[PDB]
Amino acid sequence: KAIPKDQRATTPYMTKYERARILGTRALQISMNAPVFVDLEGETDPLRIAMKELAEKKIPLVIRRYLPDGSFEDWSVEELIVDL
Amino acid sequence: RGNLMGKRVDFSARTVISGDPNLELDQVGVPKSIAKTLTYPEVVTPYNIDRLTQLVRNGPNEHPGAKYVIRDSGDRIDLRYSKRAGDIQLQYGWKVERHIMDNDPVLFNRQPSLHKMSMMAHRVKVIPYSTFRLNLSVTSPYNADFDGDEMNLHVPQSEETRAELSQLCAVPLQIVSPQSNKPCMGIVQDTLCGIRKLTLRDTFIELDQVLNMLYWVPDWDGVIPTPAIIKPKPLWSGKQILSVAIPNGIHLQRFDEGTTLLSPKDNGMLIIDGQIIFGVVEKKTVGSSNGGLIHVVTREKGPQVCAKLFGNIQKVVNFWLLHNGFSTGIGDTIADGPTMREITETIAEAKKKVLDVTKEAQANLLTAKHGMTLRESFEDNVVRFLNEARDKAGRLAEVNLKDLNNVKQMVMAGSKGSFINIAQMSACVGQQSVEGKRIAFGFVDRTLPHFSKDDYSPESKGFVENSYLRGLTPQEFFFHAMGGREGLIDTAVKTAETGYIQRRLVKALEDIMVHYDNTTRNSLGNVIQFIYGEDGMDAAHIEKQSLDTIGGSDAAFEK
Amino acid sequence: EEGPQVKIREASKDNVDFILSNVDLAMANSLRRVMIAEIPTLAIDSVEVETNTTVLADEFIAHRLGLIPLQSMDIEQLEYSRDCFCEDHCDKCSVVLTLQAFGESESTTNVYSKDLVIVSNLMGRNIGHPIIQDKEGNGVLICKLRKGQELKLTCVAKKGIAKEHAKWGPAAAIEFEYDPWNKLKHTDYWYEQDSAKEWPQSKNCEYEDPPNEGDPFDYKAQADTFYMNVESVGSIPVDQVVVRGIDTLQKKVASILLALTQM
Amino acid sequence: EGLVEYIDAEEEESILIAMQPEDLEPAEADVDPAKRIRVSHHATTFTHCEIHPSMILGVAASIIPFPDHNQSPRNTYQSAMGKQAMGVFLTNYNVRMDTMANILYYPQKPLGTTRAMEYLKFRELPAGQNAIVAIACYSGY
Amino acid sequence: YDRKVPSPTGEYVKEPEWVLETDGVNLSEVMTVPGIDPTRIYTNSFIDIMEVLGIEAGRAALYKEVYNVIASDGSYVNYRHMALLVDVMTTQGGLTSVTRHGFNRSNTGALMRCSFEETVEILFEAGASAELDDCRGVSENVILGQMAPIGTGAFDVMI
Amino acid sequence: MNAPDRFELFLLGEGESKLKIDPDTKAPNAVVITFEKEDHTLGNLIRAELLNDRKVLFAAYKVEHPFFARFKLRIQTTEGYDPKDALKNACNSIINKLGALKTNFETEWNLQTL
Amino acid sequence: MIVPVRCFSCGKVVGDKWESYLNLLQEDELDEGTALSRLGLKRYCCRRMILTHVDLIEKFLRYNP
Amino acid sequence: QNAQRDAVTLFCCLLRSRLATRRVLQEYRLTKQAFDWVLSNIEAQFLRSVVHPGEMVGVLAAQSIGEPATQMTLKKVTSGVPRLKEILNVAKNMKTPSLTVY
Amino acid sequence: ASRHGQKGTIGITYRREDMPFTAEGIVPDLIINPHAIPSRMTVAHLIECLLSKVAALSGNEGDASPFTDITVEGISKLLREHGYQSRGFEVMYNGHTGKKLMAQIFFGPTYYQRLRHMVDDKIHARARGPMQVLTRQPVEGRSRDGGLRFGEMERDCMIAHGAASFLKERLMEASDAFRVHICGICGLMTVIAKLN
Amino acid sequence: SNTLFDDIFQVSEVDPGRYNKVCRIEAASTTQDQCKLTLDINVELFPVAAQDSLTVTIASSLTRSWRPPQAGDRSLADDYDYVMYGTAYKFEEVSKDLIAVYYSFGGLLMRLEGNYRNLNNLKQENAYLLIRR
Amino acid sequence: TLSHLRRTNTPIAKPRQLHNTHWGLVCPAETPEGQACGLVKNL
DNA sequence: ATCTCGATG
RNA sequence: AUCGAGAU
Ligand SMILES: [Zn+2]
Ligand SMILES: [Zn+2]
Ligand SMILES: [Zn+2]
Repeated sequence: KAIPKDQRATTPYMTKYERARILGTRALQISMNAPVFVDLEGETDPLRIAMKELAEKKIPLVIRRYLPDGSFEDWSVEELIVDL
Repeated sequence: RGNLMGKRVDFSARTVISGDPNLELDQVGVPKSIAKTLTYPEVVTPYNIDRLTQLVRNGPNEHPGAKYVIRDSGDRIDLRYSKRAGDIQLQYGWKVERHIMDNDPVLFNRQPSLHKMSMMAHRVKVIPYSTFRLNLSVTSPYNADFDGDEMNLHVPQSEETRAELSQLCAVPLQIVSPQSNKPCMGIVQDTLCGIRKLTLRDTFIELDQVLNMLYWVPDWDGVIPTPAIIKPKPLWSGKQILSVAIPNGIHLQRFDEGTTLLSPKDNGMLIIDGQIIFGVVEKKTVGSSNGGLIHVVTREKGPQVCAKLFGNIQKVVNFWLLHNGFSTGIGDTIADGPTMREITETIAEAKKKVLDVTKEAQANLLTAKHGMTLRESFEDNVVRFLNEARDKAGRLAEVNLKDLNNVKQMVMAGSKGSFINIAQMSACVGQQSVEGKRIAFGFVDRTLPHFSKDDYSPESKGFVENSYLRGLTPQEFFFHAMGGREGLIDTAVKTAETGYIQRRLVKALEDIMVHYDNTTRNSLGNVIQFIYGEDGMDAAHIEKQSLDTIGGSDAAFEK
Repeated sequence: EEGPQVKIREASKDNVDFILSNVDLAMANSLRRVMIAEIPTLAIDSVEVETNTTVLADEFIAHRLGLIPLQSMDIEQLEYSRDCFCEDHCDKCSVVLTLQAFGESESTTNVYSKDLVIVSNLMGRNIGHPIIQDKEGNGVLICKLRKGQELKLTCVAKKGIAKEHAKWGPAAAIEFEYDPWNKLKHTDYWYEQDSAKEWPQSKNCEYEDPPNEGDPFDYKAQADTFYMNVESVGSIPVDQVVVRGIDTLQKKVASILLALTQM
Repeated sequence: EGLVEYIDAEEEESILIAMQPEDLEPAEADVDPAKRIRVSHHATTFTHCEIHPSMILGVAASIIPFPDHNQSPRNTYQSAMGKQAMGVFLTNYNVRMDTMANILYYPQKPLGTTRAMEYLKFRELPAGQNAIVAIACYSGY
Repeated sequence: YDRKVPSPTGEYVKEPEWVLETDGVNLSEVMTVPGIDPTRIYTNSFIDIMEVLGIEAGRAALYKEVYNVIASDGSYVNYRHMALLVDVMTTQGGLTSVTRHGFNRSNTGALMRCSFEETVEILFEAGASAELDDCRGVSENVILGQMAPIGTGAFDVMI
Repeated sequence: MNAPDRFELFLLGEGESKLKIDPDTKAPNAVVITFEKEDHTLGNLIRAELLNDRKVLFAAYKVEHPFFARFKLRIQTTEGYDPKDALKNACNSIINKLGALKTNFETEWNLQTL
Repeated sequence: MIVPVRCFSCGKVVGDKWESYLNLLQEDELDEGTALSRLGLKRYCCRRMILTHVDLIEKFLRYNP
Repeated sequence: QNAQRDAVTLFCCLLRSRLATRRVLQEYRLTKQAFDWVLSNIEAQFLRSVVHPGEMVGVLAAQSIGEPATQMTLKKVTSGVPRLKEILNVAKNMKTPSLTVY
Repeated sequence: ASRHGQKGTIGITYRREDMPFTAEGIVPDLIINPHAIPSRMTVAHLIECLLSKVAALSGNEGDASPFTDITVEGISKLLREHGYQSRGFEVMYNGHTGKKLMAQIFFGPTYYQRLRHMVDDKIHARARGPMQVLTRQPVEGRSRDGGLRFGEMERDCMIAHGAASFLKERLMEASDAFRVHICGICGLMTVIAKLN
Repeated sequence: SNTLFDDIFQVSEVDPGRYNKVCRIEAASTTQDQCKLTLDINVELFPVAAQDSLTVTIASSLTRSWRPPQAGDRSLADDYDYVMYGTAYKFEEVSKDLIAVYYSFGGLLMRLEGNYRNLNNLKQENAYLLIRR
Repeated sequence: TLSHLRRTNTPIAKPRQLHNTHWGLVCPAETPEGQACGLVKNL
């Protein structure tokens, strides 16, 4: 189907699962010399870069949350709130 | 079942385990040979190369090196043979299977795996010797003990998979469990027998010990706190320095039976901002309890704070105790001469109780309790009589054991043992039972061939009068034998009957999961629960509070 | 003299029961530790085996010879094998012995340490003699032979220390007790009725005062006076054991102090 | 000479066995309070008396020092593990070539013994050593 | 039995009461009697509860009994868990065993029921009926070695 | 097998210096000295004589783990005094006591018979 | 299997006292406890070493070649 | 929005009970600033406590009973393991039937 | 370990000095924890230890023969006649520091067993290696550099946590992983890699 | 920089509650018949017994690392023998017309009860306690 | 070796139970754990 | 009812 | 591959 930018209910907060793999999939790209959109106050490890790429919401991914019928809702990692 | 849903797999290990207290909770002592063998594929990058090449150089036999290197073409460079193995200029966009190192994420499990908790991500710390070492206070979830228990360890291969381990699976995340909405990790054995005796009012610690203890705590702020006592000789209380291990913004209030903001039993617990004010610290406070110091510190300060907490509590109490010491003799099961006299006769009065009911019953006077045989109401009367006899002999003993009796000292900590354990050691052991009832007549109308037939007395039907101290008699022994055969049997029959339960329970629920609409449904989209747990709330984030709208006077609701 | 103070009482070829007065417990301990584990000694750290027809296995026998007590009086003018510039041994850092015995008789032929045979040029220094305190003259029972069995060996003693392996203990057993009556209250005695009919009274209560019951706790009291007894094995006579310990202890304090000098 | 009889389970049904012969049939006529509490003589009938009771026990358990002052399933545990105890399994180990065989260096007869250790040749062919043991919290390792 | 109940004045207090405990079951006829309270009367036969008072009462015994199993040992387990279990058992309309009869004939894709007690048969009558497996189930995405609709794999990742 | 050779207890490896000194960041006028290939025999005797001196605020040691032959001494001292000395003075204080003793024993040894 | 040179726990030589010990029991007709004390074994760890060490060697020698 | 009102219900009954006027001011003497903190705090603290979509409760609820199930071992009732066995079998053939009438 | 079903693994080895010592100079060969004594009621263990002390001392055989008029008392009385306290305690000194231990300690010869099951016979570790012919899974058993089974049950645990990708990785890139071709119509392993 | 409370008490009971190094004391004040005290005390360091007369002060000084001595040459409010330092934790209206404070000296607790102690026993961390002669 | 000569095996109401009449003939303690507990006995 | 070992056609 | 013996 689709769904609009509106009419979204789907927790605006981030699941730990969401975060997990966003971190994970970023950590990956970093670990394969793909560019870093932060400044490294002095870190090497791919994950702990991704962690800092995230907390200054400079990560350019979009979650696609499926609903059980067959629809879904899109969510940039700018919108989602990292509490936890 | 065997090859698709449960394979055998690469990059795994297994060893004996043993407990190590100078090792943080979320850590795993990996022995060195294993880390010399297992490997994670790292990808060359500006960030790493310098370290990274030094590995390749080192070679696959001095610890922090590596085996194989893999290139554009995917060709495998074998660092252990190969002419070119002291060479190799690392070219960005390659990989380098490397020795597992300090601070890597790994899945450390014990079988049987009947939890999430039986599988957790740990933090590697490579060490000599050949034992997966671990922290005492990660015992319960795994269900381990160090009498030869063996444990598997799995190693992630993907950057994402590493994340999955450190972010979802990690030991400090699992502390506060959803299962029983309480913490699953506590403070056990030496640590705990000590978290307490350190604590007594009576326990005083003078300057020289204090200073090592303070230091012993890693987080220590480097500020000798002012001693309670300054007068004659400036002393510190047990409590006092243990307070250091406790972080700040930590508040805890207990109250047990005789407790009063004066606590003349040094009862309960009062703690205001990482400071212990009165009360002995024992299992109720610092076990895997619900009101628990650990339930608090976790939710309040964070998972990683409570994780280091454990270490610090340990390190100080483990030290102090090491210099104070503790033991256990057979003297700790002996008890006062006149008490053994009182205990004996306390049994004796119950042996006439039963005698009398036997003699009563023999004259058809015994009346039947509505809906059971005279014989079942004879048996019932008797069994009770000697259960109440054991207990009372026991309680009689629970009293001689003085506040220094090492058995009792562990008992008061909640570290090991129970009343029953005292009862049977010092007092009488008690009645033996098979299939619920006292000892059968396997022979004709008699228990053994040392008895006359038709003998329903205690002795004859499996009452062990002596203690594990004095020692059992031939008969007692043999009945006692029958006792814990039945025991051993259904033990290893409980373990199968159950291993099947946990398989079907699992296989039916399995695919259920809260979807992104906070409903709760299976593979077909068929709804089960419209909100998870009926409030859409994770169990871990939940605790026993009181609803003081419910109870008390209409007056004092209004007062 | 000045601080730390001795009063020998009993004295033997292997026993030195003394009172050690005016010291920190700290050092009474650190002396005892060193005395066990840190004064150097000669013992056999390389057996080179020609023929062994014995009941016992090679590396078993090897073990035992290692544990054989050897003279170590002039040890401190022998070098560690690691420190000498030679390839493997020399006579400058090792002392080699040989064992030959062969079942000859019918009636069980014994092999004592007494049959160990110096070979290497001693340089005329007191070193690497199988120590014998046996009365009938034969040290340790190495192993037993039958009618037709051989032992043909080559021992190579090296300098070493307990820390490395306990064959280099010169030490055996150190007695050590302070404050006979619990005047300082460094223990809390475990009791059934009377704390004092139940624990006994060490000979060491004789050379100290009772407490005149009424008196309160001596609160700012510390420990002087430590009743010791160093039992030597034989490698070194007893005097030297306490001595070289005091020495070696001093010597590794030195190295730190002098290691700030270097830094 | 008829001083002894071979009794089976079935015939055991029709008899009365005495446990001790001593304290169980002299004339009836103080009690060191730490001794255990054996029952009485309440029987006059006895046809044949038990040789000695520690013969209800089998090979393994007869190795245990004081199994009477011991919870019953413990004894059972030990009686599986004495069969995993390292020691001299035979004098002639030196001449027998079997897949795997362990022997202890300095085998040591125990200090605490059972009267049925004599017939079980356990002091002659020990397994295990006589260690000075200390019950204490020390390093907490 | 012992009961905690309101006093007129507000306090909860001990009104001790008189209950009868049976050995045998015919709910059908004992609640219809005089002098009992038909609003309370309880059987440990949650199976007899259901056929009488409908599914939604049945559930709430099934639970209550599962609870008394765990609780009588001291152990506490947070509701939701046992609730879910009970909820799953009781939603097809009937009571549905946690054995191959209840939960393994239940419509599911085939590969799932495969990974359990009657393997081959289920593959056969899947074959003949021409079942279409969804590939939404845990067990099935494990067989084919793919990312499971689970925590990490429930969502999708994009740009 | 994973056992390390014993000598690693009292023999220094490569680029491993008996003392490594760093400045404790938490306190002031304070110091943490690592002692490679040494154990309680040394650390405990150093601490005690570090505490008798009356211009010392604090001192303590700890063998971070009993597999390894290391140990960490932490000293804090008076406004003025630099711990290196407080350590120096200490070490010597000790050496004398021992020299005193070594003599004093040797004296009372010689007077006895047998 | 031959006396164990030096007692495990304590460290004092004892391998040199075996033949001597057997001679004190069998010959001057003494109880092991006195014999043990006579041979300078006063602690009990050092004592238990002689009072136990069982001399299996006397049985393997028994075999021929 | 009616499920919402009904998932929150019990929490508020608490919230209001531990937030009554008398109590806020008299029992635990709060101040505007601290009170408005306590207010903002709970909200966050609640929100965090929600279930995260992805949670595989299916398994989790099984394990959480299946575990303490393996930890049971030893006034006439079928109880422990054998009862559990009964229960989950949906026993028609059951051993301790009992009516309990008030 | 011991003789009354009280087993144990070694956790650590200390050198004689670091061991706590008795004033007579003795040190313990082996230290057990007092926390495995209340809950298995292994009283004999204790009694053996007391008996065995006396007997080592007096140089007499320990009679622990089962049914007997031997008594904890009957022994203790003798242990005293010899100079040590009658319940096997001795005052000990933490050898680290020298200082007396605050508690007194149960100390005695106790017959211990060495058991089979040593570590360096168990310490298998695999990091990829040989695979079976049929399945192309890693082989059973350390005896041929085999794998470790990531069983059905350990799967359940990775599902619980929510770790999907790790599940894949464990169940694919380690162990079996294999690419096949498939018809985009008659959906079957019927195809034909004339790959090249 | 000053004192907070002062009085001479007399002890009635001396209670060792399964303890050999502390006794908790119930003592009463000469002077004002609306006042009494409760005090957990190290009775090995500074003994105490039947119908005794003890003096008491609170104070708030003579907070960084505790230096010691160098103070055989210094200020010390130590004209007193026994002396502790605690945190204070509750101020109990006995109701009235009367008020009780609660101090903790590392688990050695303290109760007090009067009514001028108002503008005089603050609400505070500071609380030394000095007990002479 | 002695024990394993003096062993008993039983294939397959309630036979694992130590039974009264075992007194004297079969050992009440000696038996393996789980698997085949109480089916296997020693004399 | 996760592991090690031996044996066997 | 069949098979028994063990660690939990
Ligand atoms: Zn040389
Ligand atoms: Zn010895
Ligand atoms: Zn096709």
